Amino acid sequence: GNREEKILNREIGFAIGMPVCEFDMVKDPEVQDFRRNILNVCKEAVDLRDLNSPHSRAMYVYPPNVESSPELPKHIYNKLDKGQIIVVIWVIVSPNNDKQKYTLKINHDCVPEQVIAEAIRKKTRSMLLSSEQLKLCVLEYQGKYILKVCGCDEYFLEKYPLSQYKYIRSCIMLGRMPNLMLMAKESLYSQLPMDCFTMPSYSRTKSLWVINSALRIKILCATYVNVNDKIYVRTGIYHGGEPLCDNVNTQRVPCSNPRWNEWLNYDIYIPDLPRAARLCLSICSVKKGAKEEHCPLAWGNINLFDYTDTLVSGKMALNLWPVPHGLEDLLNPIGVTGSNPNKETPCLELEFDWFSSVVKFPDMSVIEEHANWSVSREALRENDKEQLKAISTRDPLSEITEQEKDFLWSHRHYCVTIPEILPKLLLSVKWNSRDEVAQMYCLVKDWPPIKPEQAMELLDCNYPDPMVRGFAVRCLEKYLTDDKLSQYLIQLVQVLKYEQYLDNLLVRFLLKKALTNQRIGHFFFWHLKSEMHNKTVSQRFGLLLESYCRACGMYLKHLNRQVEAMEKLINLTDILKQEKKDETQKVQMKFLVEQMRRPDFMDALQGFLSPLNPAHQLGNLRLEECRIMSSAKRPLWLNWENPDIMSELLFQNNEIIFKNGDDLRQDMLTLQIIRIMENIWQNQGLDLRMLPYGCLSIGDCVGLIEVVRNSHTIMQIQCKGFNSHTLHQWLKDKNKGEIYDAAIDLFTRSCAGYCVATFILGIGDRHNSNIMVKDDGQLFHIDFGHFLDHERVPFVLTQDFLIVISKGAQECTKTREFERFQEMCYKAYLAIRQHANLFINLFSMMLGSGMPELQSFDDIAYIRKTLALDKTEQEALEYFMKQMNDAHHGGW
Amino acid sequence: MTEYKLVVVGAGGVGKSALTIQLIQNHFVDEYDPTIEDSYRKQVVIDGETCLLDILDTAGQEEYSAMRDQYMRTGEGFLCVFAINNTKSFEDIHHYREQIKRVKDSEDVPMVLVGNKCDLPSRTVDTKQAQDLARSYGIPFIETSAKTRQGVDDAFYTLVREIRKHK
Ligand SMILES: CC(C)(C)OC(=O)NCCOCCOc1ccccc1-c1nnc(Nc2ccc(CC(N)=O)cc2F)c2ccsc12
Ligand SMILES: Nc1nc2c(ncn2[C@@H]2O[C@H](COP(=O)(O)OP(=O)(O)NP(=O)(O)O)[C@@H](O)[C@H]2O)c(=O)[nH]1
Ligand SMILES: [Mg+2]
Ligand SMILES: [Mg+2]
Repeated sequence: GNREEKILNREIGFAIGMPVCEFDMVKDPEVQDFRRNILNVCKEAVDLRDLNSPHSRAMYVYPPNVESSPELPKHIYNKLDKGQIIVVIWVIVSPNNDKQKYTLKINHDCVPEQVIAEAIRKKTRSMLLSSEQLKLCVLEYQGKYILKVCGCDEYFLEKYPLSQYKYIRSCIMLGRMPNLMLMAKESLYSQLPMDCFTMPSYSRTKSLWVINSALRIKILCATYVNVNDKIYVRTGIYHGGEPLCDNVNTQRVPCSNPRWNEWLNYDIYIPDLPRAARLCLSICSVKKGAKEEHCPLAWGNINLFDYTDTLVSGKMALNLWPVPHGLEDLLNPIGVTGSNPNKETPCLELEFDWFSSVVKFPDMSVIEEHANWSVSREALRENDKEQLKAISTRDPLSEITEQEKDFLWSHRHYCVTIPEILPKLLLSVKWNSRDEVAQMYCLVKDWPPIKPEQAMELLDCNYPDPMVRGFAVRCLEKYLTDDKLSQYLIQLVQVLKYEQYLDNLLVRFLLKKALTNQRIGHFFFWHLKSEMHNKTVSQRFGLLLESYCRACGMYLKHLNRQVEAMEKLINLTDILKQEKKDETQKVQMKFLVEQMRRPDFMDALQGFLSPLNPAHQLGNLRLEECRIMSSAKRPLWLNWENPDIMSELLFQNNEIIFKNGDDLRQDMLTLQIIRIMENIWQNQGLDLRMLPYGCLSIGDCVGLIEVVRNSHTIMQIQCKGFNSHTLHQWLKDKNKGEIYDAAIDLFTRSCAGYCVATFILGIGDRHNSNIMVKDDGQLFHIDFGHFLDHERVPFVLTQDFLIVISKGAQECTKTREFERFQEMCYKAYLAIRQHANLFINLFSMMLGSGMPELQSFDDIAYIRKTLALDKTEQEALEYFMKQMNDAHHGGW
Repeated sequence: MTEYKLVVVGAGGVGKSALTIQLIQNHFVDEYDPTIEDSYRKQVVIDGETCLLDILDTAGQEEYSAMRDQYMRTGEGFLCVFAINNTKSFEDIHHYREQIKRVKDSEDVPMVLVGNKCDLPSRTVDTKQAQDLARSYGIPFIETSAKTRQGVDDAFYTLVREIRKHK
């Protein structure tokens, strides 16, 4: 009703792509209760921004892009001059905004304030007016300035060690000299917006175990079925992905008149239903001289309990979803719960048992008493201690036998000393037994915390119990840093689709961190916006996007500029394909420049933040440099202007590829894993440099790709003038002098990294157009279309690569340098094998995502074969010899 | 407005930073603070032509000799400064000129030879032996003193006029 709220409601509608008035039309009480109760998370987060204003606001808008640990590995410190770093400090003279500079040599331990204090002393010595300059200048002007990265909007606002900042860290590794800009604190605090957050206007019995009966569900009839034999419905009570009893069907009925009126009894007692028990049903069909074929037409899942802990009862009806791409079974238990909003779909009318009172799930006051009764009714070896620890180290997808499950459950009280055994102990619990679930609830209530990378396992599809997931969120709320949250943010968004209720504990943790870290909330916005087209998650993500847009502050205007800029690029590339897809690229460009010279498009594509990196400002669109690339789905090479006051000190033009036609979710996941593999290698001595370039899906098969400069394809180098010695001669010509061995070193190290990574992940077959080299010798791959299954080695090192590795010898297979190469491939392989538990989890958290290569755990099991998890560490290294020998036809 | 990219090179301790500080703020400094690479700028009218001076101070120590290839590529003119007391500064000033003539393949590049520390009443380098080196290089030669402002204006102004001749 407020005048300002009507404006904000329209601004949220543009950002999320749908009017917020549709949220008011929802009659579901779970939706309206979510819109209300989620608001206290906004108040707490806004109160955090205003706690130490204006510093707390600056930390929100410009959070420090810092590393995870201040400790530097050995090879990183050796690149420092006696433990010191040379930094270029720039300054802007006020009249004509032209820049002068100081170059300082300081220790890497220095905080940003100490770097400024060194720069203050450098100036005070030049001016011969001394007196006691330390009495005032060193302390009066110390806190009046802050350091800023030249070329982008990154500030050093917090007293971290300078080398811990990500920009300074890479400059040490890449040898470049950091260029920083001093600006006044008063100038930055004058740009900060006003926080005007107000509450929206819409902010103003029998126990389950006291019922002796079997679980039965009635199937009345089905409406709106499409004709092209006989059909039937197939149901099953699931606890996540594991069934609690045998799936039951209804007797076959011809599709002409689909009506059953048939009760379905299940092999489960009502008091034994767990908290997260779900009903998974689907409508299947059968199809003289040929074998009958069963095919699911539609599917739908139902929560046995609602968000008020009340057992569902009475007559009910739900509209079923279309079958996803190539289902393996007749049911879809991993699918989302709820009815299809599109009422023009097969509607199935059901009926549940109605008991005289409202049946609710017992509170933990009753569950605790039942556990003490079961543990008292039952009424310290050391050899078993060794076996228990041996089970903890098993990979998540390792086969746990029935004997080991019964062995884990007997020592469940001794498992608290080894807290990382919890995921194996939970999978050894009969969740269809209230006697075990009660005792397990008591163990989870007091279970010790574990590492964040371990707690994420308890958030995938295998652990649907709220008490299990509530423990995992508490471990993230205490141990998960903002750095690792940005890293694993793609996974943590997908596991929101596993929570059976909109108002859960994982969403309150992500929403609060998004409203506290603007860099977190930026990608948290795009990860949710990219799936609003998916009508299975449009309601969940839409309500969450609305609460974020209603509390993110002034950043909503910046997000709207990004949304409108992408909509223009989407509409243009759509009509480009819809009308000029067969026309020649020459006439495609003359159509492109006419649409881009339009006034409405010109200002819409200028003056906004880069979705790949919100610290990158995009200025004027250089039409002269924009072009349609020579790929299949007409990618757009877009060139922008960097409008920073010192753009030339970093890069003067920003190049981004806009793709419209290909799915970029697989490329995001592969690039995320490559970045972690490089982080694992660097954190223990291995200096293997990868290139996890930027990528971000912003919608249905549309996204952005970061452009890497000074890079050419090996086909583009071989055509410069199919000779194997053409590659080595170009690196020698591009790197002549004492920089030759450095370019050779950077090549073989980057070659070994992508050789081990592509084999373990099993990416698409590399060819002469998927392998690129930079000017300094750095090698990397592009176009990670597929992974996993389709023992194949994709990056087969040809003789062209083997020559430059050994610095161009007569026999590239027998060289002292080639022995150093495979020695790095052996260390990198065993390095990923130690952290193999983390990588298996990242794929299992992405199963809920609709990704073609990730459908079942059988796809994830491919990494168990390439890592040889069922073998010893000596056998696994000998398994990697299949790459150095069978694939290369000689080696090892 | 025209801008001139001047570079000041030389050995360590020859007083190449005090010459620039004496130009902008007319302040003389005695505390030897070794410089890595600082940049200054100040406009002034020369020969009736208002212009901008993009002065870049370099490092006299051989520790940061790797950065020489960069500022010797963007510099329009050069101000070769040697210490009159330090005989070595007059010796390795040859290595600076030949290194400039290597990056910039042109033999004739804008450059003037400056003899700082002339106020010190203990001259070690002959006053006339620098002209034959300046005549062999084909460049002017000025004797300057950062402590008394003597000729520090003319030495910088002569280099600005020297860049005008190389076009
Ligand atoms: C300590 C206080 C705050 C009293 O000193 C100032 O008021 N400083 C000047 C204003 O700059 C704004 C504030 O800058 C600073 C703030 C804190 C510490 C150091 C500086 C700083 N100062 N001067 C730098 N170069 C520089 C040389 C020569 C000239 C003079 C010229 N006509 O050529 C002008 C110049 F700018 C450089 C280069 C890199 S940092 C820096
Ligand atoms: N007597 C006298 N001393 C001078 C003169 N010019 C500089 N000095 C002195 O020489 C010393 C070094 O001067 P500075 O300008 O820092 O030398 P630089 O050539 O820049 N050294 P670097 O490049 O290694 O930093 C200081 O003690 C300074 O006072 C001059 O004309 N006369
Ligand atoms: Mg770029
Ligand atoms: Mg100096």
